[PDB]
Amino acid sequence: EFITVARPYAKAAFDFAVEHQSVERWQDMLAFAAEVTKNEQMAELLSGALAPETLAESFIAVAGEQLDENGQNLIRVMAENGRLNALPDVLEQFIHLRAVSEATAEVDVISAAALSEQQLAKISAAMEKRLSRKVKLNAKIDKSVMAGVIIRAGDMVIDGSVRGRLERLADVL
Amino acid sequence: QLNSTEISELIKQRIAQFNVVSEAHNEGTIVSVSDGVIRIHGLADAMQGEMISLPGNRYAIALNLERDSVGAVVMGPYADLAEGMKVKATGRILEVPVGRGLLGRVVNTLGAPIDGKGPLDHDGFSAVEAIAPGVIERQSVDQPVQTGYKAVDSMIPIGRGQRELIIGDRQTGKTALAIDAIINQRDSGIKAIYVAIGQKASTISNVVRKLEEHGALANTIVVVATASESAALQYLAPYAGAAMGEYFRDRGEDALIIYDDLSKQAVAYRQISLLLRRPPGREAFPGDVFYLHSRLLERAARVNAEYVEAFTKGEVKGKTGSLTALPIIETQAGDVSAFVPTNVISITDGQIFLETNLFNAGIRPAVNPGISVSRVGGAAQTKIMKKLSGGIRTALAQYRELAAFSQFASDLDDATRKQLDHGQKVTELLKQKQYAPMSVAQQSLVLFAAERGYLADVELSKIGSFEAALLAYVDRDHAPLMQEINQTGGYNDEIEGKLKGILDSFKATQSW
Amino acid sequence: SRLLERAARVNAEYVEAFTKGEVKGKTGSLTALPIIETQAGDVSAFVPTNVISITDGQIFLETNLFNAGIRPA
Amino acid sequence: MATGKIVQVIGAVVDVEFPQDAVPRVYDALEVQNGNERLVLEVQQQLGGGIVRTIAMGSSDGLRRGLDVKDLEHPIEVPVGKATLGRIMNVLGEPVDMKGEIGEEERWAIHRAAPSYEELSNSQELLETGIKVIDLMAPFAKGGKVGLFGGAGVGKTVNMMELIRNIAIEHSGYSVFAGVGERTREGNDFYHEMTDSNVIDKVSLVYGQMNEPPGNRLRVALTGLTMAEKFRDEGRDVLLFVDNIYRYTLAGTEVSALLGRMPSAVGYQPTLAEEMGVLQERITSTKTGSITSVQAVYVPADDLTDPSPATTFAHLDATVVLSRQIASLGIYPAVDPLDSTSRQLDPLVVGQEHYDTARGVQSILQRYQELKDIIAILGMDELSEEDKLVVARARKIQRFLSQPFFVAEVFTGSPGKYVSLKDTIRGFKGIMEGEYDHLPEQAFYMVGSIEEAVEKAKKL
Amino acid sequence: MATGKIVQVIGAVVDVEFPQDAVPRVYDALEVQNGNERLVLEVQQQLGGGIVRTIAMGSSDGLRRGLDVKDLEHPIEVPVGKATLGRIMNVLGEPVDMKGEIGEEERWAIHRAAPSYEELSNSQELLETGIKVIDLMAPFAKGGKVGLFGGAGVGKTVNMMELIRNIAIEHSGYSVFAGVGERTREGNDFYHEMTDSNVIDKVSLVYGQMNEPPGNRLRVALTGLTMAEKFRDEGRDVLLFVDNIYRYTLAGTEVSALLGRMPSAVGYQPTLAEEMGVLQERITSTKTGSITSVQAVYVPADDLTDPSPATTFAHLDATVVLSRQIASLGIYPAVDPLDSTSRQLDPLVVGQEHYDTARGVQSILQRYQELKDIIAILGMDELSEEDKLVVARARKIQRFLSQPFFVAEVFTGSPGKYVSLKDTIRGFKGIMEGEYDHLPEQAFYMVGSIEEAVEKAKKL
Ligand SMILES: Nc1ncnc2c1ncn2[C@@H]1O[C@H](COP(=O)(O)OP(=O)(O)OP(=O)(O)O)[C@@H](O)[C@H]1O
Ligand SMILES: Nc1ncnc2c1ncn2[C@@H]1O[C@H](COP(=O)(O)OP(=O)(O)O)[C@@H](O)[C@H]1O
Ligand SMILES: Nc1ncnc2c1ncn2[C@@H]1O[C@H](COP(=O)(O)OP(=O)(O)O)[C@@H](O)[C@H]1O
Ligand SMILES: [Mg+2]
Ligand SMILES: [Mg+2]
Repeated sequence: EFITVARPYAKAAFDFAVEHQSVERWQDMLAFAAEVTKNEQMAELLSGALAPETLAESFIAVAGEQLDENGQNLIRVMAENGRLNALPDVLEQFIHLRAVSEATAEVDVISAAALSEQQLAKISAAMEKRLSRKVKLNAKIDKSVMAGVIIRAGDMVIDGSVRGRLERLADVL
Repeated sequence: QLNSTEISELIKQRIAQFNVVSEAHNEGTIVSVSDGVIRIHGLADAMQGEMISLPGNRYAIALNLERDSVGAVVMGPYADLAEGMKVKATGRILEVPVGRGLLGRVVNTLGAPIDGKGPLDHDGFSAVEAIAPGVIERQSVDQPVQTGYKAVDSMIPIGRGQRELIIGDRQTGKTALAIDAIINQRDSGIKAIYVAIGQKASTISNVVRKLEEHGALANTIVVVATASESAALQYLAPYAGAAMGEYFRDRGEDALIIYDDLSKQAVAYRQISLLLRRPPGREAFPGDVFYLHSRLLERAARVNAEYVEAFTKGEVKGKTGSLTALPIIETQAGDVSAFVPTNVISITDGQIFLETNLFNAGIRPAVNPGISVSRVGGAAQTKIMKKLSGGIRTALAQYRELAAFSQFASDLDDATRKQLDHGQKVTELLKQKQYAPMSVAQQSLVLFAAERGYLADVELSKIGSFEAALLAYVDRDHAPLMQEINQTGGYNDEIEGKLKGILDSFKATQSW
Repeated sequence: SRLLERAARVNAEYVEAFTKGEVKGKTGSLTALPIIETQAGDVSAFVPTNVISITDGQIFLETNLFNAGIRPA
Repeated sequence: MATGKIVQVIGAVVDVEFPQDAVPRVYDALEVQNGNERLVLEVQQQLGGGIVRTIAMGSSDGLRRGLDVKDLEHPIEVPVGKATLGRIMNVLGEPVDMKGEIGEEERWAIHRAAPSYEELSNSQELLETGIKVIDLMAPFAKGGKVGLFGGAGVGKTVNMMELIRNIAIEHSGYSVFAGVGERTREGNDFYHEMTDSNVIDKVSLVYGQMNEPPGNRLRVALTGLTMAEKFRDEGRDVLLFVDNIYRYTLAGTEVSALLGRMPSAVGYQPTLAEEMGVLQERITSTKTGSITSVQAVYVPADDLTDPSPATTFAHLDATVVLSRQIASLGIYPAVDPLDSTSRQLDPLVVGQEHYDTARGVQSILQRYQELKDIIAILGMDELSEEDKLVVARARKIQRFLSQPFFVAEVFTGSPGKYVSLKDTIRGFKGIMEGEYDHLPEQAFYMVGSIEEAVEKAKKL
Repeated sequence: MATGKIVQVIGAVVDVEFPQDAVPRVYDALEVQNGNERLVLEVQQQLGGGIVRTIAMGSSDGLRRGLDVKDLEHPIEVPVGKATLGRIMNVLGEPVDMKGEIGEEERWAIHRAAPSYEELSNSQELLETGIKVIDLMAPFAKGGKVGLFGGAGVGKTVNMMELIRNIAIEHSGYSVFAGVGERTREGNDFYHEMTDSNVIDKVSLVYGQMNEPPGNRLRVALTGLTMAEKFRDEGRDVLLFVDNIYRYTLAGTEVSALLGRMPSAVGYQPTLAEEMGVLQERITSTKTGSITSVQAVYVPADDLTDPSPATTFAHLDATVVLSRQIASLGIYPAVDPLDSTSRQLDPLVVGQEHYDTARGVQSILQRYQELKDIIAILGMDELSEEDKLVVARARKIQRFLSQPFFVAEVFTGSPGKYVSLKDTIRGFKGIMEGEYDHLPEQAFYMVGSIEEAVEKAKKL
């Protein structure tokens, strides 16, 4: 795992994208590179001890949909350091940074069944009061909850599932 | 998975345009600062050993040219520096100001004056790091360097172009013997240099004014790197002192240099090496350390006249130059079976070992025979001193070992009452007070009067008054010969008769 | 250990099975005499400790005896 | 306005991240709100990318990541001057006594360079301490370092209190006492014994004891020293007591290990001889004033070759050894005159008469040391007629070394005496060269000048 | 032409990047224009990306990264054969005296395989040296290896100069001397001794003295050994003197960490024993020619168990161990006879009388060693009247082992003595059986045969 190596590159890419008003394009560009990083043949090439320069050129070629500023520079700098396998994380970090500056939170909700869209809108407005961000709910239908909902807002979690209450009662006994 | 000093805004600069080399190769930026070691980014033009100029007026020495950054050490107070400071590469390999005009000045290891007397009248600059003259450019050391001391000049003779280790425990007269040699060298044309390494400033100030009192300071350069100062200054200081001595050497003159503790230079270099994370060896010293002292001390050399001609472009035709080094080493608890003492014993020519037991017992200077040697030997001496002093150090080697073994009584008294009274009489005669240098004439007549028996019977003691009378009686009346024998060093049966006539006249007339 | 534990005496049934007949009654043997060098007679070193732990016995040859003339020491 | 963020916390080491341009310098002090209490961090290294690695001058527990850190633009600063006399402070210059507040007019940073070469005093001078044994056998250079090697019970504390008293009353200086890495019990009882002797008004105390995080035990000595330096600039002669410099070395070793640097000769930090010299080089005489220092020294495993003693002895000018045998004899101060040493016993430095007087006393005592052993097995009457006299003079020299202290009256009642150097030279010349043979040995015991010895013999 | 670029410079080691289709092999030479000079690099490793790690055969200062380097496609090669006899050469085979170019017809790569096993030859032909202890205790044969072990200042070089004088002048074949990391002063004094003795026409000289950077010291032993191998293959018999082999391994230790290899037992490179054996195994006699060799082997800190001495001991045939204790006595040659040995000290090779004399000398010197601790505590009087006789004889033996040397004729005034094997066994056999029990110990110090000791006894 290489969160720690991806942090500098993500921060540099984002801090550059706001100097040139193209965060939205950079995100899709990094997502394209992160997908090319996963291929079975390309992952065999990245493991191979080619010279950083020719390995970078062998990586530029498979992605022409890329700015001069973005691909031909970021990919080369990451190749000189041998960091290209970090791209899937440089993406996620980038997204996160964006969500930070845009004052947004990707709250996740989990339930045994669909919510009434009044429950869910109340959840949105209430989390937006609990936090200080525009929330973006996404639901999951997990049956083991059976009733109630889990609201996860990053490291904070609120558990109202009947299974959670049952197992807590199990440990009050 | 670890980072390698690539950081957000440098990556952003590379993002702006990959070929940032379109910017100047002449400069860079500090990236980190830790314990006097510095990491710099940029400086594509930097070359190893180069002086890098920092904001303010400070320099760093480029030690490492790595894939993307330069590792350097700061020659001064480093705490004032911070990330992002712009830094410029002077295209100069580490160089110190040098010249005859430095004589009588006290200067930092960079040749910045430290007395209050203003700027330097230096001749030019010379590289601090250099490779000593090759095997074919040397010449045999065959000229004396007389010291003040009767013991060393008789037992452990030093010649112009020799290297003499002065090794001993703390507070045994290592500095006293070296500065008293510097004092004796004035009025003999050989220059001197004193390099204080890791010394406390009160002591350096004391010896500087003590050299000024005796008139020696006008003859000598003093290089000071006190105990408070950055380790890069301490280990670089002896190479600057050698770079100053080497100028006189290459101009066909004579110079003498004292490195006032190589054993602190080694510790400063160990600090610099362990801060750079290099694997240490025995006693945690780096593997380099022998190369550290060797490349420094082999520079002290005597060169033939063809080398002086080829160097000075013909200007000095037909004179031979030399640099005479006397490094000091301090050893814990008197053992020489230690890594750094044995390293320097392996490099230097001779060895003066000063012993703590003798020093406490009042035998000063405490030159321990048997362990101390001169690998140049008699060729350094004036032939009078050579012929008179013969083999006495080996005689004392056995006299010491036998008086140590035969402790119960003076049994088997064949001649041991003569031998051991002679060895006591000689050890008592070699004792000498500091700052009282004896000319070669005075040493020669005293050692003549001692060595071939003429006073082995009279264990009167009272010896110091007998000598102080003898040298006055010959100075005032008996010997115009003093001016002659101090000039020629000649040994002749005619002069032996002249001197033995004086010896019998004094020994008959004066009851000590 | 996996080198030295290969020196073994082997019973007649192992020999008779290994050779698929053609030998009977006889026992096989391999005897190993490893040699180790110690620095100034210290046994507390690493490799001397391991090999002294593995083997069935030790013949200690000492320089103080060898110098005195007791040979083999 | 706070600008940094805590990014790591590992033991006492805290990493904080700043904007790329606002990075603090090396020895700057930051601070954090650790709950309600504020906490001070001293920077130690600048890492890449705005990260800065610091050591906490306090308890590290309770620190979150992401806490706001405020960058003070200067190093640790402490109060200085007269205002600090009689107080007790910690490293940060905060009163740990409870007498309220320090009304200092000025504050000084604890980090600075030693005096320049042209600034040192172009002279060498002695410090008349007023104690016979020290003034005779181990004189003090004004601006020198002195080691104390005795154990416990030997009266070390009373020696320090007598020095604190004499440097103030007879001279006109002050004193600073820096207790680094020592028991809290001893500092408490030392404070009580100094206030019960009216010397507390003349000494300023700083404490970092064993119960303190490493950074406090590291920087307390520099706090004490920078107060002594403020006294120096005023033109005075100052005494600085370091209650155990070996613990300063050992706390530097602990901090070095925490920062992750490679271990040096015996596990000590690689920067040992620098960290020691950076302290000991500020204790010098200057052509405005002077700081003399008395440092209690501890030798690990009784090894004078260990890197810590070996580095400390390079700096010491004098060495006073305290022995329990001399105390069992009821002789105070219990200074051992045979092992006590000073490099100022140089006949050119102190004069021929003083030098030869000290050498004679020492020779007499080390002859008596063997005659005592002969007596112990053969009886008194085996000694020749000459030895019986050197014994009679040795037993008198050995007692003229004792002295009454102004601070020891609570034990002996005697008014206490300050003896000038030339007067003890006279007295020991007398006793040594057979004069004053005609009075009993008890006439010398616990007395001042030798005229008081003859008058006591009269009364006796 | 120039096809590669520098990408790193760490002290003595340099990293160079090449196209992946042209990367050099693992011992090729490379060339760089360092300022105005020409610097040769020897490649030690192939890293992955067309990069290559090399050691600089010269001063590394002044090297920028990004310089162009030129790929010489052959290893380092040195002149060899008759042409190289009366001359001094660099590690690169370049002439270092001021004479013209070398007139060689052939050049050899300095990295070569050792001779095969069926090609070796072994000889029993005892070679006589003037030195009583060396041939009595550790006699060595023609075509064997001699090694001199000692700390610093014990006599290694003076003894090697005596061996050169006593064998190498009254010897027919050519000779090779390699100075590996020793003093240039001694190399100049040797070269002028040879040239003023008109024997220089037979002695090829190579120097890589202790002022040179690590690469020259590392390779210079291999380039000297190549010249010895060439003279061996011509069918001649050759003398090879190596003035400190330890420096070869030390230069490897200095380089080893920079090449990225994990340190071993006491710091040494992991490859210490292979680096040493690859050199040592090819200095051997074969069926076409023989090399007789004397190596000085410095032992650091006098520690005979340091890995480098310990791993060197296995290679040699005769090992002479010098010791500082005996030299402190002044008994030169300071051979320890209880540690020196030879392969040739067998009764079938040497003969029974020699073998018995040498074993008796060892036996009584060992018995004296066993007595020394009880002599130190109790004193000699307690010994048996048998024990005192073996002590007196062992001490007389220790004196008679000393000998004056024609080369030590400038450290002492005594004339040098040459002692034949017959006279030394005749004297040691005489001493052991007590026929000289009446002479004093000083009669044996620094004499030749025993008939000089009987004369010296008369003059006391
Ligand atoms: N020949 C002598 N006779 C009398 N006193 C001497 C003699 N030589 C030196 N001394 C004195 O002994 C003391 C020790 O000498 P010095 O301080 O030079 O020793 P050192 O080994 O240089 O000290 P350090 O190791 O601490 O640098 C000094 O006071 C010096 O004056
Ligand atoms: N100058 C002196 N006069 C009389 N008694 C003394 C003197 N110095 C020390 N003592 C005695 O020695 C004792 C030692 O105790 P203390 O000073 O507490 O030892 P430490 O300070 O080493 O712990 C004192 O309490 C006192 O009884
Ligand atoms: N036979 C001898 N006579 C006198 N001195 C000797 C003798 N052998 C060795 N020495 C002393 O040994 C010292 C160093 O010898 P050297 O060969 O240079 O030692 P190494 O080379 O082992 O360091 C010289 O000063 C020399 O005087
Ligand atoms: Mg000194
Ligand atoms: Mg040698």
